[PDB]
Amino acid sequence: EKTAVVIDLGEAFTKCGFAGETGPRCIIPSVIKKAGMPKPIKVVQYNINTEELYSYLKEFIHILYFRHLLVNPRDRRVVVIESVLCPSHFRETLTRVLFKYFEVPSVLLAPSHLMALLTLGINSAMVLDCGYRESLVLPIYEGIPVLNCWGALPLGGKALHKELETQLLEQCTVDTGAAKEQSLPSVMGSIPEGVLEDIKVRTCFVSDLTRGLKIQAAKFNIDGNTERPSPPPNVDYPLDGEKILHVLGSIRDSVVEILFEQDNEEKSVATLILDSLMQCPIDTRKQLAENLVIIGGTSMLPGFLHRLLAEIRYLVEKPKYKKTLGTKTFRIHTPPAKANCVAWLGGAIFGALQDILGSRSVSKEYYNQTGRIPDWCSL
Amino acid sequence: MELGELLYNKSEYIETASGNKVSRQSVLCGSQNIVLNGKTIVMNDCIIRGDLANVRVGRHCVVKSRSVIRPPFKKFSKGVAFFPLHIGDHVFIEEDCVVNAAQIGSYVHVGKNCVIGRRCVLKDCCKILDNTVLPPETVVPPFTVFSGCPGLFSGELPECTQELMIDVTKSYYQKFLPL
Amino acid sequence: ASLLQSERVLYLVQGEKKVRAPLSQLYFCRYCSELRSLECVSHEVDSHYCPSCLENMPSAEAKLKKNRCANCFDCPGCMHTLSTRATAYYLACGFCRWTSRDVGMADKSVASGGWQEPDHPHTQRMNKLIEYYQQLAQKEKVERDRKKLARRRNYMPLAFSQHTKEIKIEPAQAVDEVEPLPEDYYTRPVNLTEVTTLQQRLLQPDFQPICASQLYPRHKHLLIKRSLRCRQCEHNLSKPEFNPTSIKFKIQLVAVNYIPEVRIMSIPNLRYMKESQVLLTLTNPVENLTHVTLLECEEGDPDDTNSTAKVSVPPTELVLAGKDAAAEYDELAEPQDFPDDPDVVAFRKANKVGVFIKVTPQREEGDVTVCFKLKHDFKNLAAPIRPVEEADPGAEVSWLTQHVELSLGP
Amino acid sequence: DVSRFLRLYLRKEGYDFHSSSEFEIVKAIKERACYLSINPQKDETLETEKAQYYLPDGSTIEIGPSRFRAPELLFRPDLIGEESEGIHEVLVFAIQKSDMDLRRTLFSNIVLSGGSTLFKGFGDRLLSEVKKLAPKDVKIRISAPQERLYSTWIGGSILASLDTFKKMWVSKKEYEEDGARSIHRKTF
Amino acid sequence: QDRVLILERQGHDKDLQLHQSQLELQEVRLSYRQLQXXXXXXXXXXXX
Amino acid sequence: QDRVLILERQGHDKDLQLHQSQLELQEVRLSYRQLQXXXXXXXXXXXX
Ligand SMILES: Nc1ncnc2c1ncn2[C@@H]1O[C@H](COP(=O)(O)OP(=O)(O)O)[C@@H](O)[C@H]1O
Ligand SMILES: Nc1ncnc2c1ncn2[C@@H]1O[C@H](COP(=O)(O)OP(=O)(O)O)[C@@H](O)[C@H]1O
Ligand SMILES: [Zn+2]
Ligand SMILES: [Zn+2]
Ligand SMILES: [Zn+2]
Repeated sequence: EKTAVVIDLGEAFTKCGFAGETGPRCIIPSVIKKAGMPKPIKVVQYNINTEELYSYLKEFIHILYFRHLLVNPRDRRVVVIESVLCPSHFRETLTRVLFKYFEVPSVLLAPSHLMALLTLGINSAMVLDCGYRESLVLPIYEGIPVLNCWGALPLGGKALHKELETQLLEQCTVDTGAAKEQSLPSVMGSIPEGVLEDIKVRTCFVSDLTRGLKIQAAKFNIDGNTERPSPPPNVDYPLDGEKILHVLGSIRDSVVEILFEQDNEEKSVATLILDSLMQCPIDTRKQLAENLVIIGGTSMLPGFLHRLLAEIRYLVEKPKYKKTLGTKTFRIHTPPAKANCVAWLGGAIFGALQDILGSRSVSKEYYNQTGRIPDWCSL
Repeated sequence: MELGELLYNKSEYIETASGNKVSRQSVLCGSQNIVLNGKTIVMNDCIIRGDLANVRVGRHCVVKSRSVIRPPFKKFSKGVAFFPLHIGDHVFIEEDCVVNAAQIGSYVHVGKNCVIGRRCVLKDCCKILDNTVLPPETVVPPFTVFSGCPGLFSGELPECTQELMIDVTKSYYQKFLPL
Repeated sequence: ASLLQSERVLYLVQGEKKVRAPLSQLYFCRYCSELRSLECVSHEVDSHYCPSCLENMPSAEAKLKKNRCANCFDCPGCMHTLSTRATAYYLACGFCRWTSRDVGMADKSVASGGWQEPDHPHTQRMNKLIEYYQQLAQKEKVERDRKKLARRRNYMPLAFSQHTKEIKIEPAQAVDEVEPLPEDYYTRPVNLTEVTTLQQRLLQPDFQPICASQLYPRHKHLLIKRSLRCRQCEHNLSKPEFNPTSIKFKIQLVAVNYIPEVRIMSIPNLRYMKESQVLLTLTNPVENLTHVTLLECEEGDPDDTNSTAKVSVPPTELVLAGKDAAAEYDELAEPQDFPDDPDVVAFRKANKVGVFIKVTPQREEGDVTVCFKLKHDFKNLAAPIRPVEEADPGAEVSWLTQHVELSLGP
Repeated sequence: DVSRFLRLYLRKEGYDFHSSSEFEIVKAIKERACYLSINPQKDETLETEKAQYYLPDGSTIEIGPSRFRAPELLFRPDLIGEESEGIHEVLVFAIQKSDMDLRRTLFSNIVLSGGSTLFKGFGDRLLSEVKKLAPKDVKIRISAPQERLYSTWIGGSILASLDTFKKMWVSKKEYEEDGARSIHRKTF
Repeated sequence: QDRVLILERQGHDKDLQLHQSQLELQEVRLSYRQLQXXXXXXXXXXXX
Repeated sequence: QDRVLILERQGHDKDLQLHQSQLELQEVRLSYRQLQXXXXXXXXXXXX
């Protein structure tokens, strides 16, 4: 047998490499540069025609299997990591591309949350997945994902990128280099997603709960006269060479707060753990609480894990969660690989198990016969 | 334009000798060391300096206007000297292009206003796109396209370059006639 | 390819998936009679090589070395192949002036041998987890095998004989409080030079560092030499074992090297009416062809069609002479002079024939597109023949129709 | 719970309804288009029409297989992973728990009440699911009224109108004197 | 009997390898004929 | 078991066939490599 390849198709970035390795070999933006198109189209797009999606995935998988990885597709197996409740037609297409065009031996559709649990070694743990599109949580108890007690909110990368763009356009101060030393607002109508992502990573950080709670009430201005903490210094960011955008200190520590803002509904990234944990079985409560896992690149943002764990323990004392989750000890697990590449590492650890892989995985001979991929929906 | 090469009428003033046509406008300071064995074209306002050179060019070589081919200086501890470059067979240097390259391979299409760095080797059957910067001491494999300010692998070329490029340079030469 | 706009006039492929591609990109399948696209054909892996130091590495060595060259390095700041400079060696880039001294890597006495990448921090914990799950997976295999052979036997779990060292990993300890964001981040100027961008962060995925001083230069990525193999046909094309510094094909096969290539020599006016002159060069030494067909009525995907090209011309026998010919060497009677065809045929040079197509532009607003079918006598040589020993009359008799789609500039 | 599980399957079709306001239109989608198949396995293998539903904003959503496999979780709650008996089971178990003499008459008189019986082909499925669990050659009549949603109130309206109700209710002065039990003891 | 089934599977797998090798023999043998032609051409071209 | 014995003898014969085929393929590959070396010599002449 040969070392099975692991792929993990995401909206922002795709993880690729081989099984039984310390981390992924290639990690790249999930896009393709088609002739005529100035900006490259995104390879994973939900709610489009199958033929157009088929062509994009055919183009992308080709780049992964030749330019990034150097190996024959037909020779060795595949371990496709994809999140639970991934759209039906997308997963059906992705398999149909691998089985028909590339003619792979067998694909294994592992849920990202159960794979993240294997990397630690613990059999039972709560898993939060703060991705690009949606920040999803799914309790895993001793190998069994509990779909009953699922939770998701659109407070990921996309929702954060959009919030940054909005704030920058309000307090817009750019030095074009054409008598634009004076503050010039909205010279460009929209900012490209590639720039916004680079600003987010380098400039913006996650504030402490004490400082963050003041920032929330400050921008609200709820019958108070200038009750904001002192912001960090303003950082100057180059746009397309000559144009120098002066990023305000307030924007850096306020953009993140949309994730941890209550917004009346009581629906934050913090609340989603406690909302799910309260809905879980009464016996499983204390085991899941003690074993928390925080995967996804959105949680890589500096000082996110401290704010989350703090915001949890504050929301615990709130009267809604005070009865059930009152006297619970919330402890976070530190996975071996980085927060972005926890999902991938599980699939590699699973891919190294050649004996179990072949049995669980769906063979091409079965797919060609039936034409029915197994899912958590009815058969 | 749609596969077919288009007409280009040259003026009376041009040095036509043994097939090799060289525009009189285009200075080539150092005529001794530079050598053009085949039926080469050098368009107006182009430079081929003899700064301790040995500039050998192809059978059907083409260099469009405002374009420079200068040899690079090798930073050697023994002795600092200008390395003699060798342009390959059927080489197409595009307009306004800068070339400080040592050993340019055969059957290559160098793009418009693209700066190739010092001591840069190019292997046969490659293509550099327009508005691109190849840094000093870089190599580009066959059936490749290098682009961007970094100057890195963009993709692969069509399989039939060796056969196709012959038609292009020979057609341009044949189509390029006096008025 | 690019200088002349090959991406204009396209040829169609037959099968499940119909594709419009330039003849330059397409490949002809000789085993059967059907040209197929780079998309349609299956891709293989032959050889690995470094783009800087062109060294053909074997498949086994690549797996050990993680598809990388040991000697060559790529800079982390910008993506370019580094160069060794002495004073006793330091690694430096040409484009950007990033050095190995900047991040604080010590200079090596030996040139290539000294340089290395640090071991992965969670490599020991990795192997322990694999071996735990490997032992645990092996138990499930034995359980699944024992269960399956019991079902196959169909003895209803009949007890003939008596039924029925452990590896235990310790699960990772959960920290009570994770390390808070350092108070430096509050009230400190952020230099964008010091912190690293996402692109250069993600190129080093094993321990993607925020600071630049931590970010080490990764080994240069090895490139691939593609070999094509079809569904119906077996082989198609391939590359030598010394693809480094070579432009030779072990088996040369391409649509332009069999099917007669069409090119638009002259482009007329685009104002509702014109007469366009197109050439039809042959590639084969001795053959016959014809551009008679008008692409039927609403058949063979003529949806792109935005004009009515007549091309009402009978077959014209053209031949290629693989030799350096003079300007009008000899005038052949039966090939050239007999079919004079002054209205139809524009000019007839060596391996060349110009043909006037009567297009009807401005049927839509703009972007004029013409569909026409081209026929050719394909000397397939499918049957066993050594230097054309067999007559190959039935092969030559076979008329292959390629649905061409020419797109005028507009 | 059927509205909650439909939201999950709608995300599996690729339409998110994350907001608490957006939960209300999932309840509207359920109430508009969700039919209970007599055989669930046959309808899954059959290719769906993908019937379009129009949202308040004007946008269209193709529901497809989520339409029928959402309200199935009433009759089979183990599928999602909820430890319960099921709507067919609780009806039969309630009759089987009662004395043997009454079982025949209780099967012969079943009444559907509430809004979560109005699902298209609910009575058709329940009749089939009850028959296989219930004893053979027993008459099973599931007598649904036309006003199932408003049946519970109409009962109270009739009960309230009767002169017997005057005796049944607890007076304000009675609650002050008797104590807390007053409401509990008079309930039945 | 398990040994019989396993040995039958081993023979079947060896036959699958044989069939793959035969397909490769045909395709790469047409390739080798092309390469023989190419080697003749290469000798002629070496002379030239 | 007797049928399986016949099958096993045939399988051993087919394994011998596999050995012969692999030997022929390797020998032809070596001959082609020598021809490629000759071609490389020709290419050196061409470079000169
Ligand atoms: N190393 C990092 N540091 C900070 N932010 C990151 C980092 N890597 C990714 N991100 C951000 O977090 C997001 C993570 O998305 P990812 O989990 O890769 O995608 P998906 O959820 O589709 O699998 C990215 O879109 C990016 O904005
Ligand atoms: N026509 C309908 N079709 C399907 N489901 C319906 C329909 N009408 C109501 N429902 C469902 O039933 C619920 C109404 O329950 P209801 O009968 O009011 O309960 P109760 O008896 O406690 O008052 C709605 O919220 C909806 O989920
Ligand atoms: Zn074929
Ligand atoms: Zn190298
Ligand atoms: Zn650099």
